[PDB]
Amino acid sequence: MNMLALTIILPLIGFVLLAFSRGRWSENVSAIVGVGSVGLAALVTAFIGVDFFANGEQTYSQPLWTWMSVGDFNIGFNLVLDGLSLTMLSVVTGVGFLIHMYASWYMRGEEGYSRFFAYTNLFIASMVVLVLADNLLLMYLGWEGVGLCSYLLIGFYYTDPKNGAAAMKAFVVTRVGDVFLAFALFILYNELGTLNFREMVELAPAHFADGNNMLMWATLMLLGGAVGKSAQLPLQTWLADAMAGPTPVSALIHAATMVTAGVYLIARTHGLFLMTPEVLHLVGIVGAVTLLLAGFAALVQTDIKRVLAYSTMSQIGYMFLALGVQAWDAAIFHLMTHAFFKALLFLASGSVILACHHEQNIFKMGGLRKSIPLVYLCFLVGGAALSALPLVTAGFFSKDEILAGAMANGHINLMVAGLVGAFMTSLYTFRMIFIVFHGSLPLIVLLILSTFVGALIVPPLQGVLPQTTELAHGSMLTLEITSGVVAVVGILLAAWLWLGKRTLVTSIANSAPGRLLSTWWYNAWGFDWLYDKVFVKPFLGIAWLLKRDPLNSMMNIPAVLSRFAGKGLLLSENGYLRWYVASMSIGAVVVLALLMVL
Amino acid sequence: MLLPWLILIPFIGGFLCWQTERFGVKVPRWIALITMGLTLALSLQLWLQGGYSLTQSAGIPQWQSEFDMPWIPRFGISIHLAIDGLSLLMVVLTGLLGVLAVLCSWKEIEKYQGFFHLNLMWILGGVIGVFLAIDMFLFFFFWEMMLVPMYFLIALWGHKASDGKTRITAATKFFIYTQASGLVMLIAILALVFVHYNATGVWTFNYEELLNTPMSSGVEYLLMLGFFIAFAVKMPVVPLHGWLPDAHSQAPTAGSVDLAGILLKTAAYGLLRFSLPLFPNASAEFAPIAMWLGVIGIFYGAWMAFAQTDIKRLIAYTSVSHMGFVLIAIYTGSQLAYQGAVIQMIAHGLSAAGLFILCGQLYERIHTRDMRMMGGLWSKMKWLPALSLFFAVATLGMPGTGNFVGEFMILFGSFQVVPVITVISTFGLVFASVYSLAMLHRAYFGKAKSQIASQELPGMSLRELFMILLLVVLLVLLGFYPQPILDTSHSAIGNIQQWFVNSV
Ligand SMILES: CCCCCCCCCCCCCCCCCC(=O)OC[C@H](COP(=O)(O)OCCN)OC(=O)CCCCCCCCCCCCCCCCC
Ligand SMILES: CCCCCCCCCCCCCCCCCC(=O)OC[C@H](COP(=O)(O)OCCN)OC(=O)CCCCCCCCCCCCCCCCC
Repeated sequence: MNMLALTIILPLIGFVLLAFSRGRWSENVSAIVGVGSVGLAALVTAFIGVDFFANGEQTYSQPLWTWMSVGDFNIGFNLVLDGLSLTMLSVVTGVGFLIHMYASWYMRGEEGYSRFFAYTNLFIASMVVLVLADNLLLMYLGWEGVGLCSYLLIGFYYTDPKNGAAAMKAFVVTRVGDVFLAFALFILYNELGTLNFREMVELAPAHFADGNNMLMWATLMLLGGAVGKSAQLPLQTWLADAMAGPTPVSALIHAATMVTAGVYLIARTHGLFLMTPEVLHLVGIVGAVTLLLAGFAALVQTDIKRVLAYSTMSQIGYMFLALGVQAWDAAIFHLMTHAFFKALLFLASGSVILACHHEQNIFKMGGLRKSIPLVYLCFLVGGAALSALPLVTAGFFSKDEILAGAMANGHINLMVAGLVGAFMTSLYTFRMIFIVFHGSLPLIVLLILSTFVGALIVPPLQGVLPQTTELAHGSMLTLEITSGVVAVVGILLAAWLWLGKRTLVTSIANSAPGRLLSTWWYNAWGFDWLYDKVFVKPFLGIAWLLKRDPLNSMMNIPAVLSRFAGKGLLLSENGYLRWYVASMSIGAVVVLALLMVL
Repeated sequence: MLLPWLILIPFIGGFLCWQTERFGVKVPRWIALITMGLTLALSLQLWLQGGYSLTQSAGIPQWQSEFDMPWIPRFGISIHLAIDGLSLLMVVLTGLLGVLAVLCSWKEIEKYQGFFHLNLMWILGGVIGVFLAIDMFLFFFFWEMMLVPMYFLIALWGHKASDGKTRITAATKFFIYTQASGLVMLIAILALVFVHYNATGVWTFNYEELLNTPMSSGVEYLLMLGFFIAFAVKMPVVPLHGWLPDAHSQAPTAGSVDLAGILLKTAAYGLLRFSLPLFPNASAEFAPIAMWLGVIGIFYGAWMAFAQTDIKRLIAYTSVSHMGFVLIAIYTGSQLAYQGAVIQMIAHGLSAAGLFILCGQLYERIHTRDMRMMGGLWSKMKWLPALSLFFAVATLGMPGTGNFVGEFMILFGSFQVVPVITVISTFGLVFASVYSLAMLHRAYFGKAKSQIASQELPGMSLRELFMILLLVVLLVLLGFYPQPILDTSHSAIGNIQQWFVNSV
């Protein structure tokens, strides 16, 4: 358990070796290096978990060195490990190992193979840094590394320019969110004087006794950073566009790494949000609005990858709703289960794309349940876990815990929004299932983890996060029955429209209000249009207006004045002698007059 | 006592490069490498001998090593050198970038390389003398005598693809800007000396004697204004910035003049050493104007750098934006902001050095610098696109590189002092990321937009790869372990900050 830094070192060494290989190595040796680095990180994580459960479940600290020290400003390179950090590290390493070996199968015969594995190794290393950070500055380093690896992996096929545009847009919105996170860091250091999480928790109530406004600003800025990284309101406009890249990078982004960072940030800084309950309720409201918006956006989508984008955004909104109703254990349990079934669904979607000659439109392919049965079975169990199918999956237990925590704390509206979101996600997921499919080791492991076997695993969150308030057993059973009935009714209703030949779908879809709503929800409720017309177009306009460097011409004005004055004065040197004598007389008159007036 | 030699051995080395040119064309480059290796060795010896890590703050002045010699005793003018942590750090950076500049022009078998090397080390000795000298007349003399070889190198040895008229115009614009700012700085220095004489009665041009000078408010403001005009042209600070992209674009195509000449910013060192301690009250009153000029400089440089079709011009505007950040850092009166400013200047020097070297080698490979004529170059070369990706990542403020450390300690100190300028500067960092991504995508990613980018290009040799990897390793070590650099400059920065905030 003293090898905590090995989970950072080994992916870094793999990234360095695969980057300096420059593709001269064969596919076998480079794949061995990359997936072996991630597998050794996962095995070291398993050993760390074993000695963590064999030492009494105590928070461990490994201070490597001191990052910076300017007087009072002391920031250290210290790693920490608690139940939340162990859960995050375990899910990141395991899901990354499965995705890495599936990518070793998947990326064969492709250029940039070693570059792909180096970038994903750096992604894994940066997220291990993020989840094993004692203070907010090392957490910001992991945040920035995760964002840079997201940018470098989304635009992997650099030849096609829309991959590059998607990567640039994703990096821009994540940098805006990280600037909000930097605002949170500046406020927290200015008030409390430290960036360590534990010491911030200790000195927050002592300093914010008579005034609790800058703490609200700091928690609001933390929420802004979280919604920037997790693709929530109002910075969700990069997800579906940024699935322009390959499949395993998408599975890594949506399952374990990119979208769960904000959830981990809110869960880790739970005390500061607990002493500012209005910001926590704002987190819950943002999650509810984003999950409903994501469900309505995934209704009218025609691409399987964008459907999975808005499904990921909907479950991230579910996690933010759980964090806003003070249900932290439910949020982390949903994080792990969503990582499992979304990794399974993304890998099976990549298998679908490879089997159907790189076709992504769901309406083109049909009757795929009999062409290949195994991928259909994995897609079925992944959709059932995503639709919260009762008594056999893990997403049902995760969402049941989330809505139980929402109901037990008096948030009736958020629980209603969660029920509507569950109906919505069952409806669109089985819509996509029936449109696509009607008309091996990682897949098996993720299929096993997608069922109730993954629900048997509980995170060791006792002692780090506060316990969710217990609901009454009769109301708990009522909530479970209502959620199961809602999911089953949604699945049967989606089978009623989309399994047979479509009557009601085309009757209301071809209507003018129906076409208006479909075009509105297809473009993510007009947020890309708003950000293009409010933030991007004035930027291009100001750049085009300023490209002539107006300040340079403003400062070159006196050079033009000097040239004009010199050319004007040179006209007096005409070369005439009588003019010279007349000018001498004029100057004599001028100096005599100036001497007389004074 | 090693400081006079530290200034002199670049000049003797340049004279030897000129003299031993008759021994052969390939001789003066070796002489220049030997004498810059010796200069860097003496700078590192002063680093290891000064004991900068365990040095307290005894108040201004506090010099680790000083040298005195009378130069013009009529005015009380002395060759007066003094080294402390900040001056030592900039001298070490000067030696490193001079070694890189000599190594970067290694492939020139031209007829008159001896005078090229002589002007190069004249520039290097001038900027070293600017860092070391504290006497006002000697500091001004170095400040304006490093200017002539810059002009001659830009005008004669500059970009071969451009006409002679454009190079002459760029060099003359740079010279007029910098020497007029030197002249108004000389007016401020002379008026300060005459005020000190009227107060006391002794001809002193010394920096330590001029600190204890009683000035009324309004006169000290004008002296500070002249000093800031000089250090605003040389930073550059908008609108006094038009010389910089013109001098960078018409610099020699090897790229040595950019690294040796302009990539060490003497203006921020002059603000820390001279503008802040000599005029504390005037700088405290001028802090809103200077900080808002820094804000305008950051956003203006970002808006230029997004809109340039020339990569060298783009990197010049990156320099404008980063030094706008440093200008915001100088006028806060904070320990953390000053230390972040020092880290940011060092990291910006290293990152812009890597960017300029890689841009020069890219121009050598493809014989053009227009960003509309290149694209999809990742599959065309071996090492250059990845290293330029690393340096473009470094220049946007990425952790693991020293730019993030410097910028974030700048912003932490600034937010401790002023919050609104801090938040606007962080949005300027967002703009910096925007222009870095734009340069990366318009340079190396996409499809080939011409025929010269559609063919396989030769790779970089071992020497340039070694120097670029050295810059990469230094940037990584600065980002992950900046503590020796922070401890080296902890005493002088503390003395400057205590003098600035204890007199108001
Ligand atoms: C705290 C723990 C860490 C937490 C996360 C930290 C994140 C921040 C740090 C980011 C570092 C830089 C990341 C981006 C690197 C971009 C360059 C890259 O990866 O290039 C890949 C390229 C190989 O690609 P390929 O397509 O195969 O090339 C064939 C044709 N050229 O590769 C090449 O062509 C060769 C290699 C190019 C440069 C690679 C990166 C160099 C910098 C890092 C290593 C420096 C050396 C190690 C020692 C440092 C000092 C101890
Ligand atoms: C903060 C503001 C207040 C304090 C200012 C302190 C002074 C220092 C900082 C400002 C310096 C400004 C310099 C402006 C000129 C820079 C050089 C330039 O633009 O040259 C252009 C041109 C030569 O280029 P070319 O195209 O070859 O010539 C045309 C062919 N006939 O040139 C020519 O053709 C003629 C050039 C003549 C010499 C240059 C003009 C000097 C005029 C006096 C300026 C004094 C400062 C005035 C206040 C600032 C400006 C408003």
